[PDB]
Amino acid sequence: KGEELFTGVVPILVELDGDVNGHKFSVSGEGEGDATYGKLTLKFISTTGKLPVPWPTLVTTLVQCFSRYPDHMKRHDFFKSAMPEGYVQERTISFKDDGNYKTRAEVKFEGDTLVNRIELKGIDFKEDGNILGHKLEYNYNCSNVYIMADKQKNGIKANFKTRHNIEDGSVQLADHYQQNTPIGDGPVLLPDNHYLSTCSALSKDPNEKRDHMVLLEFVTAAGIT
Repeated sequence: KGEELFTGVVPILVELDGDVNGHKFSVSGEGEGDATYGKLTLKFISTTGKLPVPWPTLVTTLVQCFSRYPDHMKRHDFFKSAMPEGYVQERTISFKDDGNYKTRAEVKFEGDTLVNRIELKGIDFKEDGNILGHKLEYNYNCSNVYIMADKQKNGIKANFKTRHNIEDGSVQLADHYQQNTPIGDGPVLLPDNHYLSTCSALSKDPNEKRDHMVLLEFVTAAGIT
């Protein structure tokens, strides 16, 4: 039944509270998702303390329920099946030769709006590293998210690598471990192994003077014929 909530365009709200190496910050996002086309459009704004980390490092943390699952793969869509009551999404993101983020989010409907509420904690970052030193280019490389069932928690696990371009031409690797568990008591779908093919594009609003990120993202489930 959850999948029926996603047949049209759905408004999205994202709210994140962060602390990276003691630097506190907050992000508010708004936009919409159209899972029929695997399509997300979101604008994020930094609302409190100066953003202590580069915007691209926050993309994966800042609604995989908007993935396009092909018809023949619908039985594998855990994310929509948990709706409207939602799911908890937790990650550990390890930045190679640098610190880590631990994130805990709840993704659920509030009325007709899909909401992603996040707490992010970053520790062990290096002062003159690529993250605290703001050495990452404002762009994104196009990410297979590998998913498997977690039967004992009636949920899923995922793992994937993202690669963030450094201004010198090199790359900063981010290893992601992910777990999702339902919030409510409805039945959920436990998937066969598969992946999400993801492509994100970052831009700026030329009329926006606040620190911000515009994101256009397309995601399609794959790996099953």
